[PDB]
Amino acid sequence: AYSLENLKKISNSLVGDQLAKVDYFLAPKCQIFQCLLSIEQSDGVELKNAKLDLLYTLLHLEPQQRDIVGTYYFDIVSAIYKSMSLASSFTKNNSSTNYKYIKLLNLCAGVYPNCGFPDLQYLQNGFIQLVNHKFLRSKCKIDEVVTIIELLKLFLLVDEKNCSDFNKSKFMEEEREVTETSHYQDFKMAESLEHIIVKISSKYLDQISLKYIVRLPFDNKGVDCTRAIPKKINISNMYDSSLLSLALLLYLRYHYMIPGDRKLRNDATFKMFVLGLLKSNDVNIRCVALKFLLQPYFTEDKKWEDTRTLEKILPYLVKSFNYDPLPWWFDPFDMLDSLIVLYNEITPMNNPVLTTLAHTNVIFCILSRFAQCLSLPQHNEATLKTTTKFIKICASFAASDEKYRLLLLNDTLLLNHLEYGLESHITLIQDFISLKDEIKETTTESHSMCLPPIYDHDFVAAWLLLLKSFSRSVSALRTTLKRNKIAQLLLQILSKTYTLTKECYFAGQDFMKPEIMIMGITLGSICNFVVEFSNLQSFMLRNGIIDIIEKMLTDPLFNSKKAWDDNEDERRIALQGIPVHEVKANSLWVLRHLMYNCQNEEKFQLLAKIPMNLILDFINDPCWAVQAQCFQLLRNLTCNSRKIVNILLEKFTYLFEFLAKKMRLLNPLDTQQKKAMEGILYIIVNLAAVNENKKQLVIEQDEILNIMSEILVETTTDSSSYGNDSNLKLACLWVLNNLLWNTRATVERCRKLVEVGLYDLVRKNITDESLSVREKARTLLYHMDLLLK
Amino acid sequence: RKKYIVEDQSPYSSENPVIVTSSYNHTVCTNYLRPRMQFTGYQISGYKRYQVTVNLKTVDLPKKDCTSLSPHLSGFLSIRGPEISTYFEAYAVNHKELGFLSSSWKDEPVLNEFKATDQTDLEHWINFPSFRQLFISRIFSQEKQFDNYLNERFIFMKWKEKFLVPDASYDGFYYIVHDQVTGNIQGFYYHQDAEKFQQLELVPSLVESSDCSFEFA
Amino acid sequence: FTYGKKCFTKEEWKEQVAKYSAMGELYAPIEPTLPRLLLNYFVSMAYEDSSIRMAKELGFIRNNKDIAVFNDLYKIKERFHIKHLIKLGRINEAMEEINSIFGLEVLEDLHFKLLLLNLIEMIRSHHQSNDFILNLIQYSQNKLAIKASSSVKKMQELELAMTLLLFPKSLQNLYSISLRSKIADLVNEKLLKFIHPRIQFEISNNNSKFPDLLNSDKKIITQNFTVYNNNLVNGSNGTKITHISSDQPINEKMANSVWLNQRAATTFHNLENKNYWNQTSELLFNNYYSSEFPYEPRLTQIMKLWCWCENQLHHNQIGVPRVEN
Repeated sequence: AYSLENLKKISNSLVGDQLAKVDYFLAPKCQIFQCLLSIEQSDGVELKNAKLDLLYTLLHLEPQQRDIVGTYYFDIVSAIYKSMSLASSFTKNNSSTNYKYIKLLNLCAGVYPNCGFPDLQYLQNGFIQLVNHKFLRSKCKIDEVVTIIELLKLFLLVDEKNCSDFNKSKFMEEEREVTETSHYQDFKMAESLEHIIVKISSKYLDQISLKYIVRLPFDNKGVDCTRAIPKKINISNMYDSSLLSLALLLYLRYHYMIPGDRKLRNDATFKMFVLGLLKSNDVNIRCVALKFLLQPYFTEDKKWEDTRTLEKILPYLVKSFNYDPLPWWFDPFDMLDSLIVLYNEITPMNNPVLTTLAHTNVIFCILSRFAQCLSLPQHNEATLKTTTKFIKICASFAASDEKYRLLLLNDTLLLNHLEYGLESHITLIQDFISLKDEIKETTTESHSMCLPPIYDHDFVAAWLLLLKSFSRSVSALRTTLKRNKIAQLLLQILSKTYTLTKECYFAGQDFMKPEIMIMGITLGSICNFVVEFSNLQSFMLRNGIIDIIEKMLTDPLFNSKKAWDDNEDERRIALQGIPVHEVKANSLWVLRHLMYNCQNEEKFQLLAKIPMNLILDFINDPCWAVQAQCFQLLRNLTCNSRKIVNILLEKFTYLFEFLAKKMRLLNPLDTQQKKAMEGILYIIVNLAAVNENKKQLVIEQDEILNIMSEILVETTTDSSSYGNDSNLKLACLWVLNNLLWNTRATVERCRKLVEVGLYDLVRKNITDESLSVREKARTLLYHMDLLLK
Repeated sequence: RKKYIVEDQSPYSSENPVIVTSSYNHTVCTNYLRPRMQFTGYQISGYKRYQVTVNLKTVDLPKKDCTSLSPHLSGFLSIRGPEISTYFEAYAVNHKELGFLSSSWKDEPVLNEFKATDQTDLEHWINFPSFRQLFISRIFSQEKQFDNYLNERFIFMKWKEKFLVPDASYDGFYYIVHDQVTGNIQGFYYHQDAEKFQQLELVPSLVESSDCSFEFA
Repeated sequence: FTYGKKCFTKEEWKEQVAKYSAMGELYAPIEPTLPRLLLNYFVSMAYEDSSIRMAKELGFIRNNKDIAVFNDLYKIKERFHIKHLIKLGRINEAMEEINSIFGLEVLEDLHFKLLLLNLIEMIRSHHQSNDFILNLIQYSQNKLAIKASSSVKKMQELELAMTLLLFPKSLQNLYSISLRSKIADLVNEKLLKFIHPRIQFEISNNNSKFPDLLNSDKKIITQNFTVYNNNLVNGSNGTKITHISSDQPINEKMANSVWLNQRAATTFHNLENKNYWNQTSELLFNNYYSSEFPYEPRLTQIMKLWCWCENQLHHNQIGVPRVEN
């Protein structure tokens, strides 16, 4: 508990002795921690090093010994985070003191990652100054080199709390929020990392060698569509390898946020350097090369149509599955699944990754591994996670290919496991709701709103994604997925998750986010069974899906236009952070599908249960998906009905002004906003096709005709707004056709359409590039010519 | 006053966003191949005529490369003579990787029901004046020069019946040609141990002035 | 008692040797690469006097400053002292020397072997009447039990040692003295492998004239040992898909985690259960060469090749005259 010599004696005694280490955590010997945790200036370099060494040795326990020790271990860890001040004097400490301190910090961050660490900025400034003064100028020591390596590891461990935008693409890489006071230091950090990378990697560039043939010498670098990558580049220096790997990973984190030209990622020699690094002997180097080469596909535009680079990188990504010690920051499952989803969602009907994997026998191996994982006799957490990953990747296979849908459904034992998973989750939820009061009473005193999530959530989410992928085909919906058990399980999951949200909000936000996500996915999978020409629509309607949708849509949690009661302030505070937009979008999706190609009897039943004000509560929702689904639901509702059109007119008349403002302000380059625009135009069609009164009312408005003219004047060269879109052109032509079709006011309307200048546009569209627009325009012109006599 | 205008707080922007994903979704339809169009007509077997009715359910024709094996059309077909209704799927001929002669197709279980010998395909296609005017070792050479099969008057396709629609089918298939400007369907049935060159010809039937849609999640 | 497949006379074998004797000289009847192999052997075996004289002769040492820098760089005296202390049966002092000189990271499964050899040394020192057995049972329970628990081979080794203590034929094997030398050699090799990166850094950063005796330039050494396996996700299978053979739910075929709570503030990733693929793939080749080939003396492995080649030629009935002297 004193006496540097005695400190070293205790260290020598303790090295490797878990029993003795545990013995120093009990009543009489705890006094040593009051001396270890108090390191102040002017103690002495040797004494500080001895204290840090002894403290690191003492804290180096296994989990089955931390269980014996208890919460005193974590009190000591928190004391190290809080009541120590070696980070404030990082620039004045000694090198060995800094190294030992950072090593202890890595141990603490590994054993207790939730405790808040308050001195990250001091460490970042120390790293920046150390790199800028010592490392780059070559006047550095072994202690400083190992210190900067440990600092790079510590910086890589940070969770980093990136931003959340609900309107961004769901399959691109998420980036981190940045302010100005942090922006200056971020720029400095990125500059330091880039300088380290350049300095270390500029010693091996002369090792790049490639011989190739161009079909129509050196010092030209003409064309690189070869599929052959340069010879291997090997870094013999181990410290250089560690620095290059860690610095390049952190630079990946930092480099798309720094403005500039002639970036390192867009270089011509560095890309070949990394391609050669793909063949290295060091697994860290290989994985970092994979990350660096695959990032642009998710963080860049138009990069996805560069399939030659993918075709030359894929063999090594497939090889990376087989190496035993993999780093913690590399998951080949996630990388492969991300690529497959990228191509599934940008260009369907053509998946380069799937064709490359299918021609070279890899998909069959993956499916064999999936079956073997499902068939194991004993499972644990590792096997459950591996099975979850396999289910996700198989869902990504089957998402957009009937070939793989039928191939996976030819197993006859897969739906059994799907139903087993759903049943197990339902059982867990029922038990939790039954024990709610006792669980609250027991865990309310310290675990107020911090409770772990149910362990089965990832498994059941993967099963629900797979089902959502299967249910996308009519052959499956009518032959093999025609089981009432699946519909029962989906409805039960919806009901149970909503009840859990209503009653068990005391469990916090970690417990409830997976339940909200499961609710979203199960709605997304129900909205396929609900569509017409599917045998389970009657089952879903008999078993009350509209009632569940109504409960979910009148809730103040999902519907912001509703006010919280006075008993629900606790719920308001507890659940305020969770984002719920997928749930709303999919609820409106289901309603839209229920209203497809139905009669006014069904329409009036749904409007009796869910009124029209409730549907209009979402018309101005900040999320684009909710707006799009509301507009498409309005289209399906107004389709072939005069009563509902009158109701919608009564709810507003400035309806045409509202639609004109929406049409002018929406951005046609967004998929959801373009869907909303199509919905608006076809609402106009369905409104015009009702009566002579409605035809007159639509022709009176001038903004509508201005928008129609602006859409119809677009051509191949003039494509600034609306993108010269055949769907919008056909919608406008349909509006005009309904205005002219069905006999005195019709001729006046024709004359008005001629004077406004739409006759010229219809005659101009006869020479279009799309046959549908050409034929519709010529028929409309013929009818106008007939009525113009 | 004007509630839905004064209360508009949706965030409107105008800048070129993250990657433009609005296009390349090749869900192309046709004026007469919409997902709700109806056709009626007759099928002539020997010297007897039966009434037939076709209702289209889904349609998604590819505008570009298409390595996927999802059906291009789908619908219900009802034949009277009692009434037999069957669910059918259809693949369109787009001159690349889905050419005329059945050799050029893939070797997949999905595509193995639409297949016959190239000589049979020739002697069955040659009865269409559209096929004749559009022009077995010469078609393979001259088909590669054709472009933009969707921007043409006639579209050729193959129809195959999978099962019966009320609580799920004869094992032949139809050669079909569709006229894009008048919406006429003309086809021939083929099976190995069947009759020869059974007729089929349909006209649009055509509500039908207002639109309503769906979309698979 | 005849060769048959081939039989070389002395002149024929001399012709065979002379056919390729030039390759060894042009890659660098004379072997020019022998002095460097000798210096590598002397340094890696911690032979200090011969090491210094050989370095002087090769030309890497010019004065006492050079001698001191060489000894400091390669830790020859420290490694020799530790090896001697192990060879004298004083293992507590050897471990104290290791911890004080190289650091607390070297010993934190050679430590288990050192503890076992210390127990055997105490047994031998007493033998050269029950309370003694009780004290050694307490020592074994305090130090060796938990280390040996995470294996079965260590269990059998403790069982052997405890039988040996109980006695008043592997027992006469472990009671011998060759085990001391074997463990000393293992410790020396591990110390070289541990201090190699520092030597690389001092040779590169500081523009030193002393050579990297390990790892001739145009090769690679990796400090990490990895295992590659073909029979996993790859294309080496057929085009055949195996089907599910289990009709029992996964939740019937199934803790070690601790739920902790927070006390802006920085949080870190939770690395709990992030090697699931590596723990599961073995339910469904390695870099020996570059990883751990170069950490032995080179002459030892050349001699192993020589013996293996001789025995293989004999096994295949080819007659070659062995080396004389």
